[PDB]
Amino acid sequence: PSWPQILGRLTDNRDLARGQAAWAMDQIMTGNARPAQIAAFAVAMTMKAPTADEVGELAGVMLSHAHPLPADTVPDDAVDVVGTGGDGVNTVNLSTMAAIVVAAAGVPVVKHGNRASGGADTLEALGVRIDLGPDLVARSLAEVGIGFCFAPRFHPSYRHAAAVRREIGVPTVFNLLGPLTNPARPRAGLIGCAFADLAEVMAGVFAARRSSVLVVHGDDGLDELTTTTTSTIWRVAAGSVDKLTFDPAGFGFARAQLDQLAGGDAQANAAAVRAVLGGARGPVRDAVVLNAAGAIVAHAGLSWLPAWEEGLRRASAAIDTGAAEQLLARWVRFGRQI
Ligand SMILES: O=P(O)(O)OC[C@H]1O[C@H](OP(=O)(O)OP(=O)(O)O)[C@H](O)[C@@H]1O
Ligand SMILES: Cc1cc(C)c(N)c(C(=O)O)c1
Ligand SMILES: [Mg+2]
Ligand SMILES: [Mg+2]
Repeated sequence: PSWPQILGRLTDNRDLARGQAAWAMDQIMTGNARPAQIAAFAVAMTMKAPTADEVGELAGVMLSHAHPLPADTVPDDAVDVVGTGGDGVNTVNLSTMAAIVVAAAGVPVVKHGNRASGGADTLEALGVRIDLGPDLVARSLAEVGIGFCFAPRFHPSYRHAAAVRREIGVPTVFNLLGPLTNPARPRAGLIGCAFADLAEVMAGVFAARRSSVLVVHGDDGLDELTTTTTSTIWRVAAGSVDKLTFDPAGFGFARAQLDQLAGGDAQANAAAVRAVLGGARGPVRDAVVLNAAGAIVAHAGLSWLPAWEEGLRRASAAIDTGAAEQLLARWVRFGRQI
Protein backbone atom coordinates (compact mmCIF):
# COMPACT_ATOMS: atom_id res chain seq x y z
CA PRO A 1 0.00 0.00 0.00
CA SER A 2 1.09 3.60 -0.70
CA TRP A 3 -0.17 7.18 -0.87
CA PRO A 4 0.05 7.43 -4.70
CA GLN A 5 -2.03 4.22 -4.90
CA ILE A 6 -4.73 5.12 -2.33
CA LEU A 7 -4.97 8.80 -3.42
CA GLY A 8 -5.09 7.76 -7.10
CA ARG A 9 -7.91 5.37 -6.44
CA LEU A 10 -9.86 8.06 -4.56
CA THR A 11 -9.24 10.73 -7.26
CA ASP A 12 -10.44 8.06 -9.75
CA ASN A 13 -13.69 8.21 -7.76
CA ARG A 14 -13.29 4.59 -6.71
CA ASP A 15 -14.10 3.00 -3.37
CA LEU A 16 -11.00 1.80 -1.57
CA ALA A 17 -9.99 -1.88 -1.35
CA ARG A 18 -10.53 -3.51 2.02
CA GLY A 19 -7.84 -2.43 4.48
CA GLN A 20 -6.65 0.60 2.44
CA ALA A 21 -8.54 3.21 4.56
CA ALA A 22 -7.19 1.42 7.71
CA TRP A 23 -3.65 1.52 6.31
CA ALA A 24 -4.03 5.25 5.58
CA MET A 25 -5.48 6.05 9.00
CA ASP A 26 -2.77 4.02 10.70
CA GLN A 27 -0.03 5.91 8.80
CA ILE A 28 -1.77 9.10 9.95
CA MET A 29 -2.07 8.01 13.62
CA THR A 30 1.55 6.83 13.87
CA GLY A 31 3.11 10.15 12.70
CA ASN A 32 4.18 8.56 9.42
CA ALA A 33 1.97 10.64 7.18
CA ARG A 34 3.12 14.07 5.93
CA PRO A 35 0.69 16.96 6.48
CA ALA A 36 0.18 17.06 2.65
CA GLN A 37 -0.70 13.37 2.54
CA ILE A 38 -3.13 13.69 5.48
CA ALA A 39 -4.95 16.59 3.78
CA ALA A 40 -4.98 14.91 0.38
CA PHE A 41 -6.46 11.79 1.96
CA ALA A 42 -9.08 13.70 4.00
CA VAL A 43 -10.20 15.71 0.97
CA ALA A 44 -10.07 12.87 -1.56
CA MET A 45 -12.10 10.62 0.72
CA THR A 46 -14.62 13.39 1.24
CA MET A 47 -15.06 14.13 -2.44
CA LYS A 48 -15.26 10.52 -3.53
CA ALA A 49 -18.08 10.02 -0.92
CA PRO A 50 -16.91 7.73 1.86
CA THR A 51 -18.59 4.39 2.44
CA ALA A 52 -19.56 2.87 5.82
CA ASP A 53 -16.82 0.25 5.35
CA GLU A 54 -14.25 2.99 4.81
CA VAL A 55 -15.39 5.18 7.71
CA GLY A 56 -15.53 1.98 9.81
CA GLU A 57 -11.90 1.37 8.94
CA LEU A 58 -10.82 4.85 9.95
CA ALA A 59 -12.73 4.69 13.25
CA GLY A 60 -11.32 1.20 14.08
CA VAL A 61 -7.77 2.44 13.65
CA MET A 62 -8.45 5.34 15.94
CA LEU A 63 -9.98 3.00 18.52
CA SER A 64 -6.95 0.68 18.20
CA HIS A 65 -4.71 3.60 19.07
CA ALA A 66 -6.96 5.10 21.77
CA HIS A 67 -6.37 4.75 25.51
CA PRO A 68 -8.90 2.14 26.62
CA LEU A 69 -10.80 2.25 29.90
CA PRO A 70 -9.82 -0.50 32.39
CA ALA A 71 -11.40 -3.93 31.86
CA ASP A 72 -14.94 -4.42 33.17
CA THR A 73 -15.38 -0.70 34.12
CA VAL A 74 -17.85 0.24 31.40
CA PRO A 75 -21.39 -1.12 31.71
CA ASP A 76 -22.59 -3.25 28.85
CA ASP A 77 -25.45 -0.74 28.31
CA ALA A 78 -23.47 2.54 28.57
CA VAL A 79 -24.71 5.30 26.24
CA ASP A 80 -23.11 8.27 24.48
CA VAL A 81 -24.76 11.53 23.43
CA VAL A 82 -22.46 13.27 20.95
CA GLY A 83 -22.62 15.03 17.58
CA THR A 84 -20.29 15.75 14.68
CA GLY A 85 -20.59 19.43 15.44
CA GLY A 86 -20.22 21.91 12.59
CA ASP A 87 -23.90 22.58 12.05
CA GLY A 88 -23.03 26.25 11.47
CA VAL A 89 -25.62 27.23 14.09
CA ASN A 90 -24.35 28.29 17.46
CA THR A 91 -26.52 26.41 20.03
CA VAL A 92 -26.49 25.68 23.72
CA ASN A 93 -24.76 22.35 24.44
CA LEU A 94 -27.82 20.21 23.94
CA SER A 95 -25.95 16.87 24.02
CA THR A 96 -24.03 17.69 27.17
CA MET A 97 -27.22 18.72 29.00
CA ALA A 98 -29.07 15.69 27.70
CA ALA A 99 -26.21 13.42 28.89
CA ILE A 100 -26.45 14.80 32.43
CA VAL A 101 -30.23 14.21 32.46
CA VAL A 102 -29.86 10.68 31.03
CA ALA A 103 -27.29 9.75 33.67
CA ALA A 104 -29.66 11.20 36.27
CA ALA A 105 -32.48 9.01 34.99
CA GLY A 106 -30.17 6.01 35.78
CA VAL A 107 -28.68 5.12 32.38
CA PRO A 108 -24.87 4.96 32.52
CA VAL A 109 -23.38 7.63 30.28
CA VAL A 110 -19.86 7.80 28.94
CA LYS A 111 -19.77 10.95 26.88
CA HIS A 112 -17.15 11.55 24.26
CA GLY A 113 -16.46 15.23 23.80
CA ASN A 114 -14.19 18.06 22.86
CA ARG A 115 -13.73 21.85 22.95
CA ALA A 116 -15.41 24.14 20.33
CA SER A 117 -18.17 26.88 23.47
CA GLY A 118 -18.18 23.09 22.97
CA GLY A 119 -19.37 20.42 25.40
CA ALA A 120 -15.91 20.29 26.99
CA ASP A 121 -15.68 24.10 27.42
CA THR A 122 -19.14 24.30 29.04
CA LEU A 123 -18.34 21.39 31.38
CA GLU A 124 -15.07 22.98 32.40
CA ALA A 125 -16.89 26.27 33.14
CA LEU A 126 -19.42 24.30 35.25
CA GLY A 127 -16.50 22.99 37.25
CA VAL A 128 -16.49 19.46 35.86
CA ARG A 129 -13.05 17.89 35.32
CA ILE A 130 -12.82 17.27 31.61
CA ASP A 131 -9.14 16.14 31.78
CA LEU A 132 -9.49 12.75 33.45
CA GLY A 133 -7.60 9.64 32.26
CA PRO A 134 -9.14 6.15 31.81
CA ASP A 135 -8.91 5.09 35.51
CA LEU A 136 -10.60 8.25 36.73
CA VAL A 137 -13.25 8.27 34.00
CA ALA A 138 -14.05 4.71 35.09
CA ARG A 139 -14.33 5.89 38.71
CA SER A 140 -16.46 8.85 37.60
CA LEU A 141 -18.83 6.47 35.83
CA ALA A 142 -18.98 4.10 38.83
CA GLU A 143 -19.43 6.82 41.49
CA VAL A 144 -21.37 9.54 39.62
CA GLY A 145 -23.20 7.63 36.83
CA ILE A 146 -21.46 9.63 34.09
CA GLY A 147 -17.96 9.81 32.69
CA PHE A 148 -16.55 12.30 30.21
CA CYS A 149 -13.89 11.17 27.77
CA PHE A 150 -12.07 14.29 26.49
CA ALA A 151 -11.07 13.43 22.89
CA PRO A 152 -7.47 14.84 23.14
CA ARG A 153 -6.80 12.93 26.37
CA PHE A 154 -7.83 9.56 24.89
CA HIS A 155 -6.69 9.99 21.28
CA PRO A 156 -3.26 11.64 21.59
CA SER A 157 -2.01 10.14 18.33
CA TYR A 158 -4.74 12.06 16.43
CA ARG A 159 -2.64 15.16 16.85
CA HIS A 160 -1.35 15.29 13.26
CA ALA A 161 -4.86 14.78 11.78
CA ALA A 162 -6.25 17.45 14.11
CA ALA A 163 -3.62 20.00 13.03
CA VAL A 164 -4.43 19.38 9.37
CA ARG A 165 -8.16 19.62 10.04
CA ARG A 166 -7.57 23.05 11.57
CA GLU A 167 -5.29 24.19 8.71
CA ILE A 168 -7.73 23.30 5.96
CA GLY A 169 -10.87 24.39 7.80
CA VAL A 170 -13.22 22.58 5.44
CA PRO A 171 -15.30 19.72 6.91
CA THR A 172 -14.08 16.31 5.71
CA VAL A 173 -14.68 12.64 6.48
CA PHE A 174 -12.59 13.32 9.64
CA ASN A 175 -15.52 15.35 11.02
CA LEU A 176 -17.49 12.10 11.29
CA LEU A 177 -14.97 10.33 13.51
CA GLY A 178 -15.59 11.81 17.03
CA PRO A 179 -18.97 10.16 17.59
CA LEU A 180 -17.58 6.89 16.20
CA THR A 181 -14.43 6.84 18.37
CA ASN A 182 -15.63 6.95 21.99
CA PRO A 183 -12.76 5.06 23.71
CA ALA A 184 -15.13 3.47 26.24
CA ARG A 185 -16.91 1.87 23.24
CA PRO A 186 -20.44 2.30 24.50
CA ARG A 187 -22.93 0.15 22.62
CA ALA A 188 -25.68 2.75 22.57
CA GLY A 189 -25.95 6.36 21.59
CA LEU A 190 -27.83 9.41 20.42
CA ILE A 191 -25.57 10.53 17.60
CA GLY A 192 -25.79 13.95 15.94
CA CYS A 193 -24.75 14.41 12.34
CA ALA A 194 -24.51 17.95 10.84
CA PHE A 195 -24.05 16.51 7.31
CA ALA A 196 -27.34 15.10 6.02
CA ASP A 197 -25.61 13.26 3.13
CA LEU A 198 -23.30 11.44 5.59
CA ALA A 199 -25.72 10.50 8.38
CA GLU A 200 -26.53 7.22 6.66
CA VAL A 201 -22.81 6.35 6.37
CA MET A 202 -22.47 7.01 10.14
CA ALA A 203 -25.49 4.79 10.82
CA GLY A 204 -23.86 2.07 8.66
CA VAL A 205 -20.73 2.15 10.83
CA PHE A 206 -22.78 1.75 14.05
CA ALA A 207 -24.85 -1.00 12.43
CA ALA A 208 -21.65 -2.90 11.56
CA ARG A 209 -20.75 -2.83 15.28
CA ARG A 210 -24.31 -3.82 16.19
CA SER A 211 -24.76 -0.71 18.34
CA SER A 212 -28.18 0.48 19.34
CA VAL A 213 -28.02 4.02 17.99
CA LEU A 214 -30.18 6.90 16.73
CA VAL A 215 -28.26 8.97 14.21
CA VAL A 216 -30.04 12.32 14.08
CA HIS A 217 -30.15 15.33 11.81
CA GLY A 218 -32.64 18.13 12.54
CA ASP A 219 -34.37 19.23 9.32
CA ASP A 220 -33.07 22.71 10.25
CA GLY A 221 -29.52 21.31 10.06
CA LEU A 222 -28.93 20.84 13.80
CA ASP A 223 -26.77 17.87 14.85
CA GLU A 224 -29.42 17.12 17.54
CA LEU A 225 -33.07 16.21 17.71
CA THR A 226 -34.50 19.64 17.05
CA THR A 227 -37.62 21.35 18.35
CA THR A 228 -37.87 23.98 15.57
CA THR A 229 -39.12 21.45 12.99
CA THR A 230 -38.98 17.70 12.26
CA SER A 231 -35.74 15.64 12.44
CA THR A 232 -34.37 12.90 10.27
CA ILE A 233 -33.47 9.77 12.27
CA TRP A 234 -31.40 6.84 11.10
CA ARG A 235 -32.44 4.16 13.52
CA VAL A 236 -29.79 1.49 14.05
CA ALA A 237 -31.06 -1.76 15.59
CA ALA A 238 -30.15 -5.42 15.04
CA GLY A 239 -27.38 -4.45 12.59
CA SER A 240 -29.72 -2.67 10.17
CA VAL A 241 -30.67 0.93 9.47
CA ASP A 242 -34.19 2.41 9.26
CA LYS A 243 -34.65 5.97 8.01
CA LEU A 244 -37.56 7.96 9.39
CA THR A 245 -38.96 11.43 9.97
CA PHE A 246 -39.45 12.38 13.60
CA ASP A 247 -41.85 15.09 14.71
CA PRO A 248 -41.61 16.38 18.34
CA ALA A 249 -45.04 18.10 18.08
CA GLY A 250 -46.25 14.49 18.09
CA PHE A 251 -45.41 14.44 21.82
CA GLY A 252 -46.89 17.84 22.62
CA PHE A 253 -43.68 19.77 21.94
CA ALA A 254 -44.28 23.37 20.89
CA ARG A 255 -42.33 24.64 17.85
CA ALA A 256 -39.32 26.71 18.81
CA GLN A 257 -37.23 29.23 16.92
CA LEU A 258 -33.57 28.43 16.31
CA ASP A 259 -32.68 31.80 17.90
CA GLN A 260 -34.18 30.46 21.15
CA LEU A 261 -31.61 27.61 21.16
CA ALA A 262 -28.67 29.93 20.42
CA GLY A 263 -25.64 29.73 22.70
CA GLY A 264 -22.79 32.02 23.74
CA ASP A 265 -19.43 31.57 25.42
CA ALA A 266 -18.64 29.00 28.12
CA GLN A 267 -20.09 31.20 30.92
CA ALA A 268 -23.36 31.78 29.07
CA ASN A 269 -23.68 28.12 28.08
CA ALA A 270 -22.90 27.02 31.64
CA ALA A 271 -25.62 29.40 32.91
CA ALA A 272 -28.03 27.85 30.42
CA VAL A 273 -27.20 24.36 31.84
CA ARG A 274 -27.83 25.55 35.45
CA ALA A 275 -31.12 27.14 34.30
CA VAL A 276 -32.42 23.91 32.68
CA LEU A 277 -31.34 21.72 35.59
CA GLY A 278 -33.00 24.17 38.02
CA GLY A 279 -36.34 23.60 36.25
CA ALA A 280 -36.56 26.70 33.98
CA ARG A 281 -39.35 26.00 31.48
CA GLY A 282 -39.11 27.00 27.82
CA PRO A 283 -37.38 26.06 24.52
CA VAL A 284 -33.96 24.95 25.87
CA ARG A 285 -35.53 22.62 28.46
CA ASP A 286 -37.79 21.17 25.75
CA ALA A 287 -34.87 20.40 23.41
CA VAL A 288 -32.82 18.92 26.30
CA VAL A 289 -35.71 16.66 27.35
CA LEU A 290 -36.29 15.54 23.79
CA ASN A 291 -32.63 14.61 23.25
CA ALA A 292 -32.39 12.96 26.67
CA ALA A 293 -35.44 10.89 25.74
CA GLY A 294 -33.84 9.89 22.40
CA ALA A 295 -30.72 8.70 24.23
CA ILE A 296 -32.92 6.63 26.55
CA VAL A 297 -34.70 5.12 23.54
CA ALA A 298 -31.32 4.14 22.05
CA HIS A 299 -30.43 2.58 25.42
CA ALA A 300 -33.81 0.74 25.37
CA GLY A 301 -32.98 -0.60 21.89
CA LEU A 302 -30.21 -2.74 23.38
CA SER A 303 -33.11 -5.19 23.95
CA TRP A 304 -40.79 2.71 19.43
CA LEU A 305 -43.69 4.89 20.63
CA PRO A 306 -43.78 3.24 24.11
CA ALA A 307 -39.98 3.74 24.29
CA TRP A 308 -40.31 7.46 23.50
CA GLU A 309 -43.10 8.00 26.07
CA GLU A 310 -41.07 6.27 28.78
CA GLY A 311 -37.89 8.19 27.64
CA LEU A 312 -39.73 11.52 27.83
CA ARG A 313 -41.30 10.64 31.21
CA ARG A 314 -37.91 9.62 32.58
CA ALA A 315 -36.03 12.66 31.24
CA SER A 316 -38.70 15.05 32.57
CA ALA A 317 -38.70 13.43 35.99
CA ALA A 318 -34.88 13.39 36.29
CA ILE A 319 -34.96 17.16 35.98
CA ASP A 320 -38.21 17.77 37.92
CA THR A 321 -37.08 15.74 40.97
CA GLY A 322 -33.79 17.66 41.02
CA ALA A 323 -31.91 14.42 40.25
CA ALA A 324 -30.20 16.06 37.22
CA GLU A 325 -29.22 19.17 39.15
CA GLN A 326 -27.91 17.04 42.02
CA LEU A 327 -26.04 14.74 39.65
CA LEU A 328 -24.04 17.65 38.23
CA ALA A 329 -23.26 18.87 41.75
CA ARG A 330 -22.05 15.39 42.67
CA TRP A 331 -20.01 15.33 39.42
CA VAL A 332 -18.36 18.68 40.29
CA ARG A 333 -17.74 17.28 43.80
CA PHE A 334 -16.26 14.02 42.55
CA GLY A 335 -13.65 15.93 40.53
CA ARG A 336 -12.72 18.27 43.36
CA GLN A 337 -12.12 15.19 45.51
CA ILE A 338 -9.41 14.13 43.02
O1 LIG B 1 -19.66 22.65 16.44
P1 LIG B 1 -18.06 22.78 16.55
O2 LIG B 1 -17.78 23.82 17.73
O3 LIG B 1 -17.48 23.25 15.27
O4 LIG B 1 -17.32 21.41 17.03
C1 LIG B 1 -17.93 20.13 17.04
C2 LIG B 1 -18.52 19.85 18.43
O5 LIG B 1 -19.26 18.62 18.47
C3 LIG B 1 -19.42 18.35 19.89
O6 LIG B 1 -20.78 18.61 20.32
P2 LIG B 1 -21.35 17.59 21.47
O7 LIG B 1 -22.55 16.83 20.85
O8 LIG B 1 -20.26 16.71 21.93
O9 LIG B 1 -21.75 18.60 22.69
P3 LIG B 1 -23.03 19.54 22.68
O10 LIG B 1 -24.14 19.21 21.73
O11 LIG B 1 -23.43 19.55 24.20
O12 LIG B 1 -22.34 20.89 22.38
C4 LIG B 1 -18.32 19.18 20.61
O13 LIG B 1 -18.87 20.33 21.30
C5 LIG B 1 -17.44 19.60 19.46
O14 LIG B 1 -16.81 20.86 19.74
C1 LIG C 1 -9.47 13.75 19.01
C2 LIG C 1 -8.45 14.87 19.15
C3 LIG C 1 -7.15 14.57 19.57
C4 LIG C 1 -6.20 15.57 19.70
C5 LIG C 1 -4.80 15.20 20.18
C6 LIG C 1 -6.55 16.90 19.41
N1 LIG C 1 -5.63 17.86 19.54
C7 LIG C 1 -7.85 17.20 18.97
C8 LIG C 1 -8.30 18.64 18.64
O1 LIG C 1 -7.50 19.60 18.81
O2 LIG C 1 -9.50 18.77 18.25
C9 LIG C 1 -8.80 16.18 18.83
MG1 LIG D 1 -24.29 17.63 20.28
MG1 LIG E 1 -24.88 20.35 18.58
